Amino acid sequence: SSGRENLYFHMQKVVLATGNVGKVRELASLLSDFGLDIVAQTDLGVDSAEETGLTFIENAILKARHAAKVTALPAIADDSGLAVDVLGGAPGIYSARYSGEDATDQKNLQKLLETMKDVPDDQRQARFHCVLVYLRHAEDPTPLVCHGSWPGVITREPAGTGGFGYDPIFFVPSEGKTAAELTREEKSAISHRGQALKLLLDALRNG
Repeated sequence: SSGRENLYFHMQKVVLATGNVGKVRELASLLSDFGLDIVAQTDLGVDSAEETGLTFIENAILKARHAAKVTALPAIADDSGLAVDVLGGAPGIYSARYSGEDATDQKNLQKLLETMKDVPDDQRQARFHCVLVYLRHAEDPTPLVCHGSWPGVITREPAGTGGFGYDPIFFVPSEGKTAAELTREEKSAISHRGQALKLLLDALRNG
């Protein structure tokens, strides 16, 4: 249903609001078919935006807007995190810096375990979220939004050393293991980010 401006009708250069080489390579490859030439905001000299939002969507939009503004290019951005039902969605937008200053993945996951230590086994539901947005320009009032999510259950102990962040405490019942126990291909096939990318393909292809 999205309107014109997201695909070339030659190629349109689009900035991705990150400096992550792998994510750029990941999207560049996926959108090159649609004539989109994906480039990292860092390649273009953009510095990171202050992430002021109180939702994943607000953060994604702010990041896209800043990249678009500094480059005069259409922009794609995302924001992601872990939301635990019993904690009202926390860590939420504080996922990466949950344990305050000097946060690391391990201290963050340990803090979540501590916070959840008395939550009964059947009330430990959580979802990873990835919200991807695509803005035509800094002032576009109607960006495309693609929200992927992935449900699971928080463990009481870490298992696995793959992935990053809370993956060692995010159990996936359908797989009978945690996100850190999955291989990259396995995680990539079912994760919140995988789902958000799939959505991004569908919206552009369809209406």
